[PDB]
Amino acid sequence: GLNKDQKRRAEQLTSIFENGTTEIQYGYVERLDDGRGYTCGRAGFTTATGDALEVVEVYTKAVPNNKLKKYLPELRRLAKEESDDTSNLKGFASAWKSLANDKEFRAAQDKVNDHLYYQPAMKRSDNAGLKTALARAVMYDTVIQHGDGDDPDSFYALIKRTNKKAGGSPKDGIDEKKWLNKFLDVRYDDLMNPANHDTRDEWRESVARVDVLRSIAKENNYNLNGPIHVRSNEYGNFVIK
Repeated sequence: GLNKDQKRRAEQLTSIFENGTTEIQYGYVERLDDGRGYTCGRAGFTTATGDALEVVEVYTKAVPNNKLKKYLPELRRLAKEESDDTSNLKGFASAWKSLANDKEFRAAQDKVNDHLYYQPAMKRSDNAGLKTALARAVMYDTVIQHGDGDDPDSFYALIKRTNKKAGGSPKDGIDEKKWLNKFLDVRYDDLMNPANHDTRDEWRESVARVDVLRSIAKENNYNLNGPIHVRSNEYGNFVIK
């Protein structure tokens, strides 16, 4: 996977793309009008998909009868219905934010992020024969935004479309740097014109992350060494140690 420094750098890149800061935002909650209900915490866990539900389940197992327990029935129904409804979540956004610096709540987010996003990203990277830290970091960011579902905008859909355009994966012998450039092209196209119309506005405004990642490739920094300087018209300027 990613070593300690590389994984941190990958996460600070994602943090810029999600929240405009290298400091991971565990307390973030916002309705983006992308069909996903509330988008929450470090991974943008959403109430329509079930992943915010998973955070609250994990937190509730660790800390019974916490301030978010009462939201489980509605979070469960929203996941079942794949629903954008936030009208039955009064107080949820404030309660989530109030736990931004809580050790157990952050740990629950880290656990769900590891299980739903980091480990699947590293597994699919292994399946594709990816060897570079930068390519693995791109996969990690991709699954966080696109999800690991079966839909045409999903992480694995992008991998398969890239493999077809490139004539194979790096495991098949395709040059990994060329493959990753094609992957970034495929992801850009998906963000500009996703199959899911609900997410068009938000994803079109996120395409700059593709160029930030490509700029790392163009510096030939495939090991994701630091410091990294991000210079983005959309996001601003950042240093990542």
